[PDB]
Amino acid sequence: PLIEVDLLNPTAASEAKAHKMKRLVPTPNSYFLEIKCPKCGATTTTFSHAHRQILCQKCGQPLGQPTGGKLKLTQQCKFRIKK
Amino acid sequence: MAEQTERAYQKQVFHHHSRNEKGEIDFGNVKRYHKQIGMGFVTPAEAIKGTYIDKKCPFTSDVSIRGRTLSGIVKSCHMKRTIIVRRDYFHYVSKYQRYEKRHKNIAVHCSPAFRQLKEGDHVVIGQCRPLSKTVRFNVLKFTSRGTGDKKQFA
Amino acid sequence: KRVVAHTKKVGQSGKTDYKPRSRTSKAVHEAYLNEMLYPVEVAGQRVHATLVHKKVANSKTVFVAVTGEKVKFAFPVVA
Amino acid sequence: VRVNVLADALKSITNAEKQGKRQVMIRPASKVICEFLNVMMKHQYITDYTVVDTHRSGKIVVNLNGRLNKCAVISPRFNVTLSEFDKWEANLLPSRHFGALVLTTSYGILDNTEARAKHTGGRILGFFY
Amino acid sequence: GRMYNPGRGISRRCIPYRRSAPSWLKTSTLEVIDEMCKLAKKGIAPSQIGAIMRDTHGVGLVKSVTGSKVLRILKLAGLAPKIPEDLYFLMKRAVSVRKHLEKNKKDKDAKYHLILIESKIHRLTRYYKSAKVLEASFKYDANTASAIVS
RNA sequence: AUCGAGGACUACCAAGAUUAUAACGGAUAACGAGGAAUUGGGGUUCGACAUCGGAGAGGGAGCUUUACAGAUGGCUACCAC
RNA sequence: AUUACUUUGAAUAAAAUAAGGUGUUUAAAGCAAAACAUUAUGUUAAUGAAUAUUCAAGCAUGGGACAAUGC
RNA sequence: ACCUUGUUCAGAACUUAAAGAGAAAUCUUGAGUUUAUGGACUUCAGGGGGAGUAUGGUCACAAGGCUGAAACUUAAAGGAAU
Repeated sequence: PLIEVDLLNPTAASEAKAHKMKRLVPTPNSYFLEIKCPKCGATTTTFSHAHRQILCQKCGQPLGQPTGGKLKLTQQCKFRIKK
Repeated sequence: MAEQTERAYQKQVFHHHSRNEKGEIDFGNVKRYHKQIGMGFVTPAEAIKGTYIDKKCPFTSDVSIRGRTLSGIVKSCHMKRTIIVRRDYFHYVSKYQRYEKRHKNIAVHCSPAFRQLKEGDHVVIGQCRPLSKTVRFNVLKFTSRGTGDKKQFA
Repeated sequence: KRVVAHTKKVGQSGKTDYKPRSRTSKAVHEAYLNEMLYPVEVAGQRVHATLVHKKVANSKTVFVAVTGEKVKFAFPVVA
Repeated sequence: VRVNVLADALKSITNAEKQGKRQVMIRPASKVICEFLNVMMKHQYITDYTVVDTHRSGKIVVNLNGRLNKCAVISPRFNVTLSEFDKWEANLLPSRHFGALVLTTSYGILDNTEARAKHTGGRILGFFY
Repeated sequence: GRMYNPGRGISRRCIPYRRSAPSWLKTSTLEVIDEMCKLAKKGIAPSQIGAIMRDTHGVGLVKSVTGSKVLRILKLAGLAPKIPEDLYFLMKRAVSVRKHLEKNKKDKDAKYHLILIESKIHRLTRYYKSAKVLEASFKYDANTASAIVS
């Protein structure tokens, strides 16, 4: 670009827009989360971009469907980000 | 008993009878002659314990090891008591200021002391008197290397 | 406790000291740095080289704090 | 494929200065790349540089100040004897007072001036005006 | 770019800048090893074994927990397959294409891609022999691979 | 056998040796080198001929004397003079 | 641990090339002649250019950055 | 799903340039980073004809394909633009 920004201190917004690899220090866009079951109270921890059917550990209200890039959680499944 | 496979009787160059327990020359046996070659080369245990006979082995004969000393990789082990050693070196062409890869084959004599010597092994050779039309070197030590499903021993 | 072994160099002359790789200066200092920080975890590392009296000064700064090397531990500057 | 990382770095730096850019980024960092920059700093051709650690042979950011006309690497690093120095400078450098070669020697990576002082030759890396 | 066609994609994974296990992870190496051990006995590739742990057990990186890679773990337990996983899957595709080619003799694109696949096999087999993974007596043959791959 | 190593030659034994890093062949109006001409650097071309080494005495071949010769301003035989 | 690279050397026929001295009347040459001692005497037991080379190999030495075979 | 927008990855393209290059036409996802000449590797060319011809070798049922000169002749042949 003709106009140039600092290459050591990129903004929070600028790094978020960039590709997951083309950042200053590459970081994954994925995360680990747990899903409370609709059927029971147990929380099953799983990858954000899981590539298989996600079942509860108790039963199996299947909690997610793998769809080419991110888990398709059911509309009644609530999750939080595991930090 | 196993080394007497030729038409003549095989003897060492320096064959002498040992003394018996009573202190007199025992003509019923012959001492196994073994010498040590020079510049930092150890005599393999086979040249001491072994019963082979060779008149060109540097450890159990009167062949000397002279100044020239080289190294290489065993190429062929099909001929009896003889191997072919290949040396890979770089030749400098002055005009282009670049080296080019070259190779030369040296026919060297392999004594039966080195029994575990196969194709592809790294071998240190020394220069001796002409022992054949082309064989003018002798194997002094060898190190085994990786295998290629063709274990062609000497 | 960890030991940084001596190396052979090429012309050498001498012997080896059994270095595996866990006994390298890089690994030992990194192992000390991680173990020393423990609860804390290091997520950045930047080295700044500048001229000081005609000599280069590699100012290593362990960054994001969430042996013989002078380092400057600090948090994200703007995050 | 990336055969010479130093060639990639010096082409990035030269391209940045022709466009007047303030700072440039080099993705693969090496010891040799760092040594080449240190030689260029001692002659005050670049202000400074910083090295970020990405756990993957991290990146280098170099600050430029209107002074680096051209820094280029030299393909296969010829074995430069001490008597062949002035033959190389007469070919690669603009004059007898301006530029400096870079050589890798057993005493480190040094330019032609102090390698002559230390009385040692070696492979040639590159140059800069 | 790719080895055999002019395609150029950069679809990769991005390991985080944290070589240690995350704070929220509590399972020790004993559970990780045995869970991985049970999966190996079921006939699962090492690449798929790690994915199952990541998706189900939340162990996304095994080297961050146990300090050693999956293949090293499997070798210590002796459950590493004799034929390396990447080479095994390549010979599984060469067999499958060849079987289709027996009935469809006129398919000229399958003959081309079978040639590319077999060239890959001879590249991997040569490398693994220099790495001493495969004994020098190993050799890929069409009349033989149908049985071992099966 | 030779002054002597050695397939240099003989008897028996084995199947070996070289080759795309150019073997085996073909050409040279080719004796090799120190060197010579011209050259910013790199190079290109030449070297029968001062000096060092090799080979020859019209063509091969075989020998004598002697410490040294397969000698030819020594000998024998054949070919051309 | 070797090799390669690099720095110093060892050893290596002259002539030739470069180059040191020397008024062959200059010069190309030669390696002699003299400068002054008014020279037998004395410099003097006078000069011999250190004469340097020099590539591709070979031998030894200090360094291990860049490289190959490590194992 | 279809459609309108922000970001980003891959693909075939297009427009502008007082800039870079080139003999110019033009090129810009290069034909740029080259007398400030060196990122890695392979193939090909040496004025126009004779001529991809003759001969030799090899492949093919054949037409032909691959390799491939010399004698001689000639101050031009050719490229982009006004």
